[PDB]
Amino acid sequence: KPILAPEPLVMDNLDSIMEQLNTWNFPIFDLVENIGRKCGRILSQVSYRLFEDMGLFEAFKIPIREFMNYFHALEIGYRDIPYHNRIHATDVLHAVWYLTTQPIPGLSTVGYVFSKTYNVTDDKYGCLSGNIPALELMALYVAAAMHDYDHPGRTNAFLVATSAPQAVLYNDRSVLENHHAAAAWNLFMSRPEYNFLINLDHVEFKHFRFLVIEAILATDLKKHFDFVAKFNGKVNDDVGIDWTNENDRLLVCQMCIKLADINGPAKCKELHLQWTDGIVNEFYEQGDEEASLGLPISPFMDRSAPQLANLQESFISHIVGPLCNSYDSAGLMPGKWVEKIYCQITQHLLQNHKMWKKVIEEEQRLAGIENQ
Amino acid sequence: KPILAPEPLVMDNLDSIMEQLNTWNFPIFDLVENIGRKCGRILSQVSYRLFEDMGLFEAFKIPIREFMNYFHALEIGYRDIPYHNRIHATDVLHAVWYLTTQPIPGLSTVGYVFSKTYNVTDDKYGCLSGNIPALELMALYVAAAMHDYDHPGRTNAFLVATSAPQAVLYNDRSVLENHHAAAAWNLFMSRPEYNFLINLDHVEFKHFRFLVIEAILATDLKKHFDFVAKFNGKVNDDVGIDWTNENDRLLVCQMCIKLADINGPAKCKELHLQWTDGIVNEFYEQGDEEASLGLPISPFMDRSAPQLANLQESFISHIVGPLCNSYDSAGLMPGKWVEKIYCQITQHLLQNHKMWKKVIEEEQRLAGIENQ
Amino acid sequence: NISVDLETNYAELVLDVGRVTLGENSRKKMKDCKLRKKQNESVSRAMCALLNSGGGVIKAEIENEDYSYTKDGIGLDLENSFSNILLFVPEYLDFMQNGNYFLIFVKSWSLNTSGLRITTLSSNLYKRDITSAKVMNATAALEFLKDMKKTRGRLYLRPELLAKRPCVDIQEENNMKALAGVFFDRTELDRKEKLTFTESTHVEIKNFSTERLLQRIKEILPQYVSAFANTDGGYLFIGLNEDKEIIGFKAEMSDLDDLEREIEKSIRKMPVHHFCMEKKKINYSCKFLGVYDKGSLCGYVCALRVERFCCAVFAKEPDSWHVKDNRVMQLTRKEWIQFMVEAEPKFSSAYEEVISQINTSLPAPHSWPLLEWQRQRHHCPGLSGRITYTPENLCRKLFLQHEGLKQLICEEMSSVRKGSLIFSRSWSVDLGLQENHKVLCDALLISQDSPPVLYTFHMVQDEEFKGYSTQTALTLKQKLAKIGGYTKKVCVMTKIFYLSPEGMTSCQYDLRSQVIYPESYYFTRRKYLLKALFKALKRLKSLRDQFSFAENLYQIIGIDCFQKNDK
Amino acid sequence: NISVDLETNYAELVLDVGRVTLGENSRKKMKDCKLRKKQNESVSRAMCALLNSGGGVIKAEIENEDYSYTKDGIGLDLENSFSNILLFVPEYLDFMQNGNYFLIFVKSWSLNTSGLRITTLSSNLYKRDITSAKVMNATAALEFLKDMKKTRGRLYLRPELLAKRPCVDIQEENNMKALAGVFFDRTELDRKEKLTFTESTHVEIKNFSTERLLQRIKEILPQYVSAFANTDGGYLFIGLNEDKEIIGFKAEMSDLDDLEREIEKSIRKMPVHHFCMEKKKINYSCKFLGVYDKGSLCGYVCALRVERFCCAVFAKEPDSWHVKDNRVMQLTRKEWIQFMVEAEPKFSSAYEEVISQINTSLPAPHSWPLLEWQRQRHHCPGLSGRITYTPENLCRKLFLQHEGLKQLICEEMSSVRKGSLIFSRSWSVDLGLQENHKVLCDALLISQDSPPVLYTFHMVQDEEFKGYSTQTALTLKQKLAKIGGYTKKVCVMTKIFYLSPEGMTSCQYDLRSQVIYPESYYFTRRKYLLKALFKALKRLKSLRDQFSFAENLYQIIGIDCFQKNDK
Ligand SMILES: O=c1c2cnccc2cc2n1CCc1c-2[nH]c2ccccc12
Ligand SMILES: O=c1c2cnccc2cc2n1CCc1c-2[nH]c2ccccc12
Ligand SMILES: [Mg+2]
Ligand SMILES: [Mg+2]
Ligand SMILES: [Mg+2]
Ligand SMILES: [Mg+2]
Ligand SMILES: [Zn+2]
Ligand SMILES: [Zn+2]
Repeated sequence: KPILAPEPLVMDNLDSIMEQLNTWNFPIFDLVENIGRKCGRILSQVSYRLFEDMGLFEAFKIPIREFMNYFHALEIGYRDIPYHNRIHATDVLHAVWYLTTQPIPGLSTVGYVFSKTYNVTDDKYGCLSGNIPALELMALYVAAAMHDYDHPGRTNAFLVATSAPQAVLYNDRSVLENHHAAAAWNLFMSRPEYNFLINLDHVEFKHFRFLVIEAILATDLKKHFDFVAKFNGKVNDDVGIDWTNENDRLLVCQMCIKLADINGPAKCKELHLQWTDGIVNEFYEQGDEEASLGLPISPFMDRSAPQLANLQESFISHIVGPLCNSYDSAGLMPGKWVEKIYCQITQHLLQNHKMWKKVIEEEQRLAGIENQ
Repeated sequence: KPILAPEPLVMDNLDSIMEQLNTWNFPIFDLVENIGRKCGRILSQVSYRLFEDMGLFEAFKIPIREFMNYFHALEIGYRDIPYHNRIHATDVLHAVWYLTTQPIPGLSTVGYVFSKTYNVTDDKYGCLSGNIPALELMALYVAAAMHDYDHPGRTNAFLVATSAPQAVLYNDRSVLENHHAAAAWNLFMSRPEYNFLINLDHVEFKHFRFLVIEAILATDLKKHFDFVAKFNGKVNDDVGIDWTNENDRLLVCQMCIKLADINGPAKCKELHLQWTDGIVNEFYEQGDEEASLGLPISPFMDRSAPQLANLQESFISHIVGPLCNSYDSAGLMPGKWVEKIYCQITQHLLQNHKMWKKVIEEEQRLAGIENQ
Repeated sequence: NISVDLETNYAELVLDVGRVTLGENSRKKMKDCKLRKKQNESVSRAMCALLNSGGGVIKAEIENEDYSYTKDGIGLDLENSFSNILLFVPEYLDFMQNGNYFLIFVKSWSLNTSGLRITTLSSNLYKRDITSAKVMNATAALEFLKDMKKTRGRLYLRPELLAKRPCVDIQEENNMKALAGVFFDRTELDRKEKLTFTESTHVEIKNFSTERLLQRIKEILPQYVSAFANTDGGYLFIGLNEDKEIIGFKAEMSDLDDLEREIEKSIRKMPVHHFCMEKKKINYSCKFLGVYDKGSLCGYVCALRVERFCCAVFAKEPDSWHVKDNRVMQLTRKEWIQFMVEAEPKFSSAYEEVISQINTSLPAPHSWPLLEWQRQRHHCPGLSGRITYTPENLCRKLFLQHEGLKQLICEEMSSVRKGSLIFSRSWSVDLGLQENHKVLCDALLISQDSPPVLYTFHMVQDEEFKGYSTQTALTLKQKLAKIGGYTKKVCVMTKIFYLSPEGMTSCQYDLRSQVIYPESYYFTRRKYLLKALFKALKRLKSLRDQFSFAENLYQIIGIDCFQKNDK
Repeated sequence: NISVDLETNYAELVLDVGRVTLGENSRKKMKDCKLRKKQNESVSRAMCALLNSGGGVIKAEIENEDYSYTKDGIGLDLENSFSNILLFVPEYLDFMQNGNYFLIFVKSWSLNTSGLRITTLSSNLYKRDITSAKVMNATAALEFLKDMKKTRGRLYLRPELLAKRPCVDIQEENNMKALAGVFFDRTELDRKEKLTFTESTHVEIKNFSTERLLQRIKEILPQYVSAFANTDGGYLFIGLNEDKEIIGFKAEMSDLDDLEREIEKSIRKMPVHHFCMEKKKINYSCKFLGVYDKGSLCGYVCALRVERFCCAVFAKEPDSWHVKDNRVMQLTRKEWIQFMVEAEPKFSSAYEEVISQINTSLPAPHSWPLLEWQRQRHHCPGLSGRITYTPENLCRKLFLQHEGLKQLICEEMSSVRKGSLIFSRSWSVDLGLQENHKVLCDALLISQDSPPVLYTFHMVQDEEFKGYSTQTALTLKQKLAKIGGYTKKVCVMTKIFYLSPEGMTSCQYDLRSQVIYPESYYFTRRKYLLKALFKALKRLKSLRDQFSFAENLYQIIGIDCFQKNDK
């Protein structure tokens, strides 16, 4: 009756691509075309590979059968919408696994667990898997996996405006994020075979549940400026990020997932374009359903008069920009020294912004010419 | 099909007691014996009388029929448990109506609405109904009416410990308060005849809903010290309570309901004793159900080894004490000048605490004697 | 006296202090110490007044016929006064001789780590050191007043009990206080007898072998009374010598009464400020003792006792000035203590917090500043995207009609590496000032170099609007420095244009080629100016559309508003 | 030198400064100015050291044979030094003559509105006023260093452009700097020629008609170099007179080289502290010019130019002291700048925030204090509920066995209006100290009057434990004042008892009847002492069970823990 799993646990035909999984520009859609796109098993496979890489199946003694069971039920639960689907969850999972298990120049590593190779002998690069215990990292990974579960395909403001049942059930305060966390944990606790945390203590499980819910709720964009200002006031006027104080580590994981969630305009131009197509298509769907009700069509959600470049430029300038600047002023963005330090992510971000400002200026000028 | 109302709207036999409703030691249980205790219509009648006193039926043009409809559905919804029942809601409603519409020596009054008589000609007593607009006051009254709706009879910690469904649905963050607000507003929006806010604007309704949810969520005792410290840091180091800044008025209504919620040990000894019996009986019920599951029996919830005096003394010293001191240092507790100012509430609080410390010392000494 | 100079083409407050000698050798050689001290106190009043109220410039006419300032300096009393008011001088002052005048450009006093909010020439609150009565400086008076205001009064440990100590021959200040106390109740003094106590924190002794003794008392008594009333009280004896041999002053009856009455008035004229519920007065008691030599009275000795007070006691009003409208005035006692005691007010919501902390500028690019964003990225065709025409709806409206205006703005912003000009129907109203309707619009160009300009456009070929533009630039300077929290040297230049019916030229006024400033007034910062403008507009309750940061994205995301602080 | 006095029965740091004259007339009449200045600097070092490290007491032997202090005072240089370090003297010092010694009881330096964290005799950072080089005082140095640390360096506006100004004959300081610059590159000087510039913020001129000229330069040059390097740099010319007529010093070759080398060493020995990424050094350039009269060389003139620096430049190490373990030592440059620049650390969660702000005490009762709560309200049968035996589980355990202990505690707390004593297995370990196992327990009675006592119990009829109890009381005093934030005068008394096998008496030591304190050390406050104890235990990471506030109510309500700041 319950969704258990596919017959073979770990598939073999999707190899030679999972090994090139430590690159920021991961070819995710090539993998979706690699795995059978009919059923959908991308999130479960990527999760298994990443956990086996981190060795967390040993550091916590987790049974792989129930692990695959739970994550397959999860990925089946993700609605089939254009943007907030299982591919988005896999992307966020990979982005968090990258940001927390890759060399970060100017770090000070101190039952932790490091990535597979990591070639760590020097004293110039640290990884966040050395400053953060294994429990909190597994909590961050699981929270990133189940963070957009059962997404209806709308925004918080839409459900709040039309007074949807799910918006009254949560009193208009982080409607979607609370719904995701609640439904995911409910599905977890539903069956006895999904229980892949069987070898955890009681206090371990309670702290794990707390951290997972915190990470999931931290990805609400209404709290964006609060989180950004708190991170600024903790690495600007304070001593910085004390890797002993647990609130500091919690804030670090929260910001890490906040940035791994919106990472479209920080990859190559092709991946960024595809993610942009997805998000804007979902916006157009919402605009259709919102004109069907007689509500005034929201901004940027009109498939007759799109303003895609305006949307993406405003987004990159107002949300992803200051967030990357805050996350980088604390010296946490992964990079390398040059013979001074080359950060690929900020480079991709700047290039994409410049492309959008080309398109904006070109369209604006042409309209100004023709309109006279 | 829906609960509409009793046949006559406002009953007449419960008179000569509703007029003595401006006394802090209101004879609430005499009224419960006055009204038919079988069905239960105390909350609706008290609400009608208080609103008609404030004239809010005119200042907002509310139909009394749908008003009584909604509040009767509300009072029917209140579970029949020993403490968190419709009598408790009526008590909190009366306490808020007292704290916000009675003379407060040393106040500076500035579409407001005042109480029925209030005999206001002097410049020594202000009431909070002059510093707070009518909309926010009606929001506070309605929030106090529906604040313990559908109470299961347990604590937040109990539902969180046994992982009840209602605790997973809200992610262990203000489980009971979110449940109350959500179920009450859901019942309101359910039928078209409950809509007693028909003559409100759209932005008026949105702000009203916001304020009501805020007031309801403010009565969670896990936020007690946060609210107390915030009120201390706003009337100790600041200019005080700027009655223009809306966040100040919001904090004032939140603290007013926080204190009107727990007002047992601030009335006469008889009312205080009755409320104490109710609360401790509910605790004993929870202890029965929690020993039935094999969980360790919580403190103070053992009907075989009660520690009632310890509970009530610790409560009065740790929760109600500092809250009254904070609410009084801002000069908001209603009192009178003496020929310097006599506050009945703090007097009742001190007397009840001294009684409990008599009982504590007596029992402690006798046990120390016999035990040898 | 000191009077605002209304006939100068500076966009600033220009105080006129009259004639003043200069040069160190000539200030020294000046054969009149009274006039020298008068000139010094006048210049210092002007400087304090300009520090307390925005910026300014002090203008003094060179009195001596021959002055150079490249071979004469300024002086040594003037430098002492300057260094006394200010911590770091070259950060606040700039000196410039312009022909027959000596100008001093004064920055505005800015909140620093010390916590001071104003500058005072002298607090006039005296404190009692171990033996000497000294006046509290700025930080001493600050801590004293803040401590007294914290407790709603001043704590004492009134004689409820003497501490039960061991038995030992110990000597302390309480011995001197008690001996002076028994001296105070003594009834007659043997002329030429020795004292058993000396002067301490409760006992001061004065000789005053003067024939008058009235003017000396009237001029010196308030500072000792304020010293005692501010630390533990004590006794003041007048009539001894420096060797403690009782001598007394040779005065006769019917003079003792007038002298006591003069003491009474001289103490009752002393100010006082209570933080306590009740309002007492300076409790003391005068008394006169005879100094009988053998059987005769060799004179008298005046004994005065002051009790410890509940709050502050000034010897005079505090020396703190400011130019209110014109005719620079001294701060009142209530206003002075309000500036000293009460905190700085600020809310700083998280949105504005990030919009401000976008100004880190560590050793790296740190792109994406949120204050210079604009949606319409296409104005002024031949150019790149480097001038944010801010309001975006007033600018387009103003450019549609008024055909010469767009071409004028393009001609004007050509030589600007990066700036952002902000239009308005009238900046005077936005800065809380009287408006005049003849002005079409205004503007405010804030570039990297080239201090902020204030373009004033109009179509009337009759008037000048020099007064309007100068008043607006003045108030903008003062608002920036005081309310906006800009902590450097600023000067708002000006320009006036004439837009006729198809005439887009005739700049009727160019303030840059009329007035000369020091070298450091020309290099502003263009980002702290934007933050200062944001904060000044917010505190003025007129931050409406400038600094666009469009909200079609926020309204979708769900983020709220960011200003109009009543919600 | 200065050495800790290890053989005094005070529970404090007692510094011994040797012999010291006293009395104002005798300090004046002392016919040796060098010894007087040496004594003064010694006392001031001791006082600064005691201020920086908890409290203390300065002990000096009265040098002159006849001293009274009730008819001689202290002095006038000593009072000047005291008033220079401290803002308000009677708040920090108390003087007491005990036979053949003069004691000074020094409170601990407490954080005030100024923002200072330590006291320094002299920062040794010189700043350049308009014409004179003055040393920065405490608040000037504080603001200077905080400003430099904020920008990770010190900003300049390097000559990218000269401001395009109008044309006018204007005179400014840049004229004097440029003229001195052309003077610096001049190749030969006519003896007895006039200068066209005077001294300003970039130009200092010195005569020095000395035969040696090496010691004078070596002792005066670092302060001018530090003045210039801290504000805009400048030139220093040596060889002129007060009338600007070039004279030069009469020196011959083979002396110029040694003099230049001495200048080089005297500049390279000057400290410096960088907040910037790179670490440059003091860039300057010496040069010697001839003063040819007619065809002969009448001497030489030394021209020295110092460039503006990126960060601080001291003339010597900062005069700031503290007693580390013994043998009072001077603060190091890194530690000094760390105390000055870095903030005060504090978290102050909301629970602890309310547990502290329960100490309002406005003019009203304000009942329900949360720090003196206890569940077991029944100890010591004949009494009321007015002594909170705090730990409640160590106290009951200790009272069950050790039969004499409960009766002893009852005998002891009889004469106490209201207090709260706090037991422990060993207070020495709780205060971060070496333990000794022979001690049974301890205690800490904190009443209204009667300053805090430290009962030390033990059952060994061989030893004394005076050293143990005195060290523990000393460290408790210092911890309270420094970490707990108690801002008044405290003294931790002591008592030692002997609990034999059924012997509950024989107090082997009672510190109150052994040492005499000033009158104000006996009246503590009992609520700020409790807050101070809370904060000190928290910062020491040993706040476990003291201050009960039982949590059977919180665990039901759901409120969390309140301490162990790692969660
Ligand atoms: O342009 C992008 C984008 C571009 N590449 C990748 C991801 C992206 C995600 C988002 N947007 C802008 C709109 C939006 C996005 N996440 C939201 C969440 C809530 C409400 C609105 C939004
Ligand atoms: O002693 C009283 C009491 C006494 N008179 C009136 C009301 C009262 C209400 C309460 N208690 C203590 C326990 C408790 C109460 N409200 C809660 C809410 C949540 C969890 C625990 C509690
Ligand atoms: Mg989401
Ligand atoms: Mg997401
Ligand atoms: Mg509740
Ligand atoms: Mg309730
Ligand atoms: Zn007073
Ligand atoms: Zn440096």
